[PDB]
Amino acid sequence: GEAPNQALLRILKETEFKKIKVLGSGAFGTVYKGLWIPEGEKVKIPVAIKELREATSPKANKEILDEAYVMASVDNPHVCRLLGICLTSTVQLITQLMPFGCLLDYVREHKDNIGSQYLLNWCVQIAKGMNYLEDRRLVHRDLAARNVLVKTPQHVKITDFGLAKLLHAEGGKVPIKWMALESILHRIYTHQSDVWSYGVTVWELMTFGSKPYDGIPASEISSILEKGERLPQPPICTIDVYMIMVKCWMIDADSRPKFRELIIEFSKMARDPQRYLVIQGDERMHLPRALMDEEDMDDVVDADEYLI
Ligand SMILES: COc1c(Cl)cccc1Nc1c(-c2ccncc2OC[C@H]2CCCO2)[nH]c2c1C(=O)NCC2
Repeated sequence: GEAPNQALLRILKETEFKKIKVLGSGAFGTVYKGLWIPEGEKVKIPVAIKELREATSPKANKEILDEAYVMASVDNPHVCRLLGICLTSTVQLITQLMPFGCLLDYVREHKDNIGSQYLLNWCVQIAKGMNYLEDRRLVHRDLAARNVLVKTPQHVKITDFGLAKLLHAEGGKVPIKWMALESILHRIYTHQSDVWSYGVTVWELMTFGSKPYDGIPASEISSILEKGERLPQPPICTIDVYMIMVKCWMIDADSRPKFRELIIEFSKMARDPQRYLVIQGDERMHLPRALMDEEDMDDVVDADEYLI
């Protein structure tokens, strides 16, 4: 007698969109910037539109609808809410547009203009998202800076439920460098496996978007982590913060911190952020309508403020 999933799935009309351009084309698929105008509502919601790069395969539609099923359930301010789907030739997914791209891109673009209060706030907001997924018996299995988006520089959410599953998966092509040891060796996945991923995600941000193990082919990694080696201490990181990362990369998964705790410990550090991250001119830096300004600005509503 498992709980019944009562989530409403919404079906949207191609007539109600306007694919302004392509935001990004990658291995994940193709994401288009769009504007969704629901008919009679007199509101204009900016959206992103996900669609695998292959034309209408029966296999492609299977996997999109599994990503749709997962995101249809989740409601959290640090997890992408699926607004609905459009049933065209290929199935298209539709969420709120996250205008400042993925976080990995953002930190690389703003290496010289990001303070500690942003970095620490991000670590919190991610840990908050991941904790919400833990509360919904749901393991993400692909957490990384690339799969975190930026609604504003002050607000991030978690994306890509491609590999996500509920409650041991038999495996295919996976990102080794963000995976726990037991996930590489025995292909066992769990909430604490995502903590390892979360640890590497933090290292990603604190190194202003370095590639983990830059130039080390992925077959080797299992051999390195078995030999007790882990990622280095970033230069801006105190032992305090680096100690938290190292605790995510423990052999024993019980010994890893829980998202619950990570939320608290980072929340604490965000109150006095210069005690934990030492950055050159940390005090000076501040980030962003003075940019945004698109065509017809009247009757525009952020998705966050619409269905609810
Ligand atoms: C939540 O699932 C989506 C759904 Cl249902 C619909 C559209 C997009 C996504 N999600 C993603 C975005 C994205 C989201 C919202 N706005 C914009 C965006 O794309 C921005 C570009 C910058 C480079 C990289 O994407 N981006 C990536 C994804 C993704 O799923 N995987 C990795 C990349």
